[PDB]
Amino acid sequence: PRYLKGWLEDVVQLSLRRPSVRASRQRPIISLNERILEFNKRNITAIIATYMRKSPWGLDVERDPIEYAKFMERYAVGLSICTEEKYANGSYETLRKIASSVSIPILMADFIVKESQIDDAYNLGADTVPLIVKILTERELESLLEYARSYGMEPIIKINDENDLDIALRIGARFIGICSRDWETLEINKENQRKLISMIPSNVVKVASTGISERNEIEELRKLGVNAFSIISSLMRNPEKIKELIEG
Repeated sequence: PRYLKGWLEDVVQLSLRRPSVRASRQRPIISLNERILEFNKRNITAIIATYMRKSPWGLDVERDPIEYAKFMERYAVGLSICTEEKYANGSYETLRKIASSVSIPILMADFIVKESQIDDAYNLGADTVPLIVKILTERELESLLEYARSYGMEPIIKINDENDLDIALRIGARFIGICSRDWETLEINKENQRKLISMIPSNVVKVASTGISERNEIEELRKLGVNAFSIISSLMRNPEKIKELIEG
């Protein structure tokens, strides 16, 4: 990984030490990026709902992962299951549990820094992983991306600025997540996010991290060409909100 500071450095170093799992996967990969494109042709708003117990920006929810997932299975284009242990209180077992209970695409949300965590995602039933430009070197990014594709996963390349976008395009990204929040400091810049979005080629499947406000952003960003929307806190706090966000 790149040299980092503060919580981000701690979590990366933790992730490098993450014990790998052994399991034999119980389904073929369901493509998240392809289901998003199909939602688009069907005019169905495509929302990625995320299960996340805790976050560095203060989120703190205890709720049943399976009931949450079973509910979300009806509405979400995919589920994002946070599997990071220290800051998110996530776990691999959780992912495993959810992956067996639902038949929609699953993203394993974690700081992927080594190949065994890709092994882990695959074995536990996840369909895809994020790859974060800010934490990985260029070499690591193209290599981990090749590695995940060798399973049949199309990872989502996470970007937070123009340089991130340059790199993601240069490595052959086809599935990009535009973050509003900076990973290092936890600051949100919706303007910069809109700016990045207008710079992405049309044939790239685009997910914007969205939250504060919602609905308004969804119509606006969708017009900017965004394909799907990743939402965390508001849906952890009130799952039935996804219904409203998809419909009028």
